[PDB]
Amino acid sequence: QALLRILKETEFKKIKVLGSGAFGTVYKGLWIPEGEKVKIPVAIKELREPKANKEILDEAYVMASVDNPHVCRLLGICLTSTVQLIMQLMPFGCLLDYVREHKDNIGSQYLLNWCVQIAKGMNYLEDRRLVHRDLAARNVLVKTPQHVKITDFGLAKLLGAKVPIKWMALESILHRIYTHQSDVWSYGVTVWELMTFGSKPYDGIPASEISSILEKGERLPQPPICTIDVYMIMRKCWMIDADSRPKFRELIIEFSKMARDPQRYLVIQGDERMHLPSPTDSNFYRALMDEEVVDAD
Amino acid sequence: NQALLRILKETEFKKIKVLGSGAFGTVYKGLWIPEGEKVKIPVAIKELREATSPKANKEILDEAYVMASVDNPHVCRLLGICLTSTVQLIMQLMPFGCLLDYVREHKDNIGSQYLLNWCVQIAKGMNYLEDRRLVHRDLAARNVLVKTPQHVKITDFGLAKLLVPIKWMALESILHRIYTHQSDVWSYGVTVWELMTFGSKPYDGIPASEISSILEKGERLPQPPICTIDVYMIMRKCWMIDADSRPKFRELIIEFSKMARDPQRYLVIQGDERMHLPSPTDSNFYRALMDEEDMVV
Ligand SMILES: CC(C)n1c(Nc2ccccc2)nc2cnc(Nc3ccc(N4CCN(C)CC4)cc3)nc21
Ligand SMILES: Nc1ncnc2c1ncn2[C@@H]1O[C@H](COP(=O)(O)OP(=O)(O)NP(=O)(O)O)[C@@H](O)[C@H]1O
Ligand SMILES: [Cl-]
Ligand SMILES: [Mg+2]
Ligand SMILES: [Mg+2]
Ligand SMILES: [Mg+2]
Repeated sequence: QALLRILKETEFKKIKVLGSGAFGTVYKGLWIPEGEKVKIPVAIKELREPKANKEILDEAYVMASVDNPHVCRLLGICLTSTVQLIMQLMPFGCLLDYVREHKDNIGSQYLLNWCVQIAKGMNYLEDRRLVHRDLAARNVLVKTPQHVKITDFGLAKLLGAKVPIKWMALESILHRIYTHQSDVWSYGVTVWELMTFGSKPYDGIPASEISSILEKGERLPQPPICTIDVYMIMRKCWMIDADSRPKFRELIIEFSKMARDPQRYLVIQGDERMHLPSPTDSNFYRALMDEEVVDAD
Repeated sequence: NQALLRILKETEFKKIKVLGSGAFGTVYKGLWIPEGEKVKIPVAIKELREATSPKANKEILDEAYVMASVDNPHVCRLLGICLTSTVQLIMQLMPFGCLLDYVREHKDNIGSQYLLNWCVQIAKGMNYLEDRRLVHRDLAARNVLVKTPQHVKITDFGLAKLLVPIKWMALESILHRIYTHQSDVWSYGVTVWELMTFGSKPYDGIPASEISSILEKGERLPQPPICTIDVYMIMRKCWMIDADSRPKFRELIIEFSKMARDPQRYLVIQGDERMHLPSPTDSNFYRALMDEEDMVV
């Protein structure tokens, strides 16, 4: 309707590759409004290789209609040549790179608040009857360090089908069943990446072996900073019975409760000194970057 | 509320382009690097013409706290300060620049709906300052910024105090240095005359030294080609010698909003029928990219 701008190729230019994935290649780009002299930074995802434009368009309107602070909305599309998706540029990049970069400077407050925020966005997708199919720390963007957003839901659907075996629920691997509860298993793996500061899951276990190890009951290890209460939640996200798994709305509650007493739930050396921004600093960041957090008691 | 003003270290930002200059300083595009991050976030930096002492500096700060407390969608808020020997003011960057340049650059290509809506928005911003008992002292089309073509904001609030534009000034300001909300209304009327002439220079061909004399004799800026009598009478009433005979900003808001509901009745612009006016789709896209903030007839 009014939510998806159909772009002409003259309107924008791709400038520099920012990354790539199973579904396409992301560029930092510029939008040049017609009749204007300005160049506005955007991100453009050019999709890999099917579907008629009407169908892609139908799917694109859904992507354009998500409205939640923890979910990136599709802003515009250009489907003359390839399919190019236009979205807001996030100069901070993805949460996986961010946590690695900052592994010596991230506190329990940030970590548990990101868990809440990602659960909030996934709960929203579930409300909207939308299954992501590809949740991972690489798919969560940093708008500010205090504010992250899920991206790339439903690309899996749009393009059909680099398959992310190590994030997938057992049922998706064996029977290709994808549901909101399989997304819960990926959220579990995503929390595991965060709490290990960006470790690669099952590192040195070939992808082919994953179903077998899971079937035996093997799982990702307890990250050293995690108290057992944290680790128990991840293990619950990885139960064989989909329906046994927590629901996103429950994960929001549980992580929000931990975020109130964060040093009770995560043990980080020097954590007492890593806290959320002062009001002074927060007001500034928002003004510049986030015009669009749970504290300890 | 001190939390509204961020105090910055010289080391966290850099100047990268000159954007312009005025009677109070030079404005730069700059980049802010959050300490410990790799990102470069564009800002506007105004560096004052006057290097100052630690003493003068504390006067500056108390006024900076006021500038930073301004919270309204049509007035720019001061975000940050650096008290380098040369005082620097940090504020959000607007890629579209000032409204004076914008209406000159689009000079006979702007529709009545835009012109009337800018007049509403500037009066809304000034009314907010009047509510707070703050006087701008330097309103002019050069000190209105374009955030998007649909959303303008007054800038430079507080500067004139912190540290003259005769052709924008009320007679009583020229004669006696008296500045009040009603002298700001005089300046608003000149600002509107700027916009309605597409950026003509006021009293062109008349030296500044002679302005008070012509005002005293009852001479006023002339009726712009596009302005109907109803619109011109509003402007003239802003320039009554008796300050309390001038309109209030609250009345200006009402009158211009009324006009904005039937813009072709009040401005007569060749080709107005074919001018761009903004579809919901184009507004959602500008807002998502450039204008997230909580804010048109
Ligand atoms: C230069 C002035 C109008 N300015 C102040 N002023 C200011 C006042 C107090 C504190 C900080 C800034 N804040 C500003 C924030 N943003 C922008 N933006 C902007 C300005 C100019 C330009 N261009 C490109 C087109 N060229 C024809 C002319 C230069 C492009 C973007 N200007 C600002
Ligand atoms: N909107 C954006 N703003 C800034 N960076 C982005 C944006 N979108 C994507 N990126 C970057 O591009 C990288 C990869 O993009 P993407 O095409 O999503 O592949 P992926 O997410 O890494 N893997 P895949 O799970 O297969 O999609 C992300 O990890 C980010 O580093
Ligand atoms: Cl702008
Ligand atoms: Mg992708
Ligand atoms: Mg993706
Ligand atoms: Mg200015």
